[PDB]
Amino acid sequence: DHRSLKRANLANTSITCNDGSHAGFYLRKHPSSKKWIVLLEGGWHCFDVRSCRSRWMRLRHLMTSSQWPETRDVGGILSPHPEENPYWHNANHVLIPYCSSDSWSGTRTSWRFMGALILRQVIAELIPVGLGRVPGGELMLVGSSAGGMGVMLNLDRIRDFLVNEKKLQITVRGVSDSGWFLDREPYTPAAVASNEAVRQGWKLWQGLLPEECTKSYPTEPWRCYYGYRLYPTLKTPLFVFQWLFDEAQMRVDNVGAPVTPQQWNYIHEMGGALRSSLDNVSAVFAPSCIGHGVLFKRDWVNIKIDDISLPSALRCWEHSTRSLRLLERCSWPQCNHSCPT
Repeated sequence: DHRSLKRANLANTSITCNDGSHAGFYLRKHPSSKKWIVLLEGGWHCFDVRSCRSRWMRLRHLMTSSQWPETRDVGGILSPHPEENPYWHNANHVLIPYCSSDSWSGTRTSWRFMGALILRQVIAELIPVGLGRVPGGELMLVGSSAGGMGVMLNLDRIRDFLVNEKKLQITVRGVSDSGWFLDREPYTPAAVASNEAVRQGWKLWQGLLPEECTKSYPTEPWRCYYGYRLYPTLKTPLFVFQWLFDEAQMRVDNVGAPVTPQQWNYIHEMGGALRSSLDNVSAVFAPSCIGHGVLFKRDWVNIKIDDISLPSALRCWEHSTRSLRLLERCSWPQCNHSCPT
């Protein structure tokens, strides 16, 4: 199955990207495997008129399906080559592009925000094509950045859809890559407070949050857009990959391109808060490197912690969750021999 992933459409035509164009996915069916990797594409999001207008001027393709090619190649965990994907090269592979600008949480029908609806529809569409058709199947829902949040917000819903409504005999797991953000004091004041944007997003998107998390923040459910608040109520196994000096957290923290020691020291502390915010997490791989995203990259085999590579840690976690904390032990940017480029 070395061939590319192939575009497919959704039956329910009322499920749409931001601009009204139809959504869908890419598929590479494997002739015999019962394992599925479903990868949610990432980006950022837009939460009001100005930001959405601007995203439509600066990033049209993430709000519409018109520019989409008929096929996609994706490396890392959706690669069909064993050198690049030593444990999942022979599974069924699905890519869901991100055209809803809502961290895969929207249910609203100048724009539409159907993220959570898109995801539930794609999963519905995979059943007739073999997903959990045979007992002993497995679904790994994985995503990067906003895709990471997409996974955490829907993972419990999807397991409960498939194991309970649909009564399939399937093990369901999630992986969030680089989607674990913090609400903290920025380096310099920015136009809007982190928490106010999340609140507007929730309302604009009509965001569908998980109930067990919503119960623990009943005054303000939008808190569940943060990894570290979502996680303690999450029941389905979730593997968290996080660059301890993540670039997207730096943009959020409004640090600018670091050329001063005050900026670099703010970054050093930003890694320490990230690290601590992962205190609770049972399965985690967090190297002290500058970066954003990893699961889709050919380099994903190369990053190690204590000589344990990411695919190898992920494989071990799969083994032991058929029914694992690796944080870098030095604390400064680029102290890992194997940091990328």
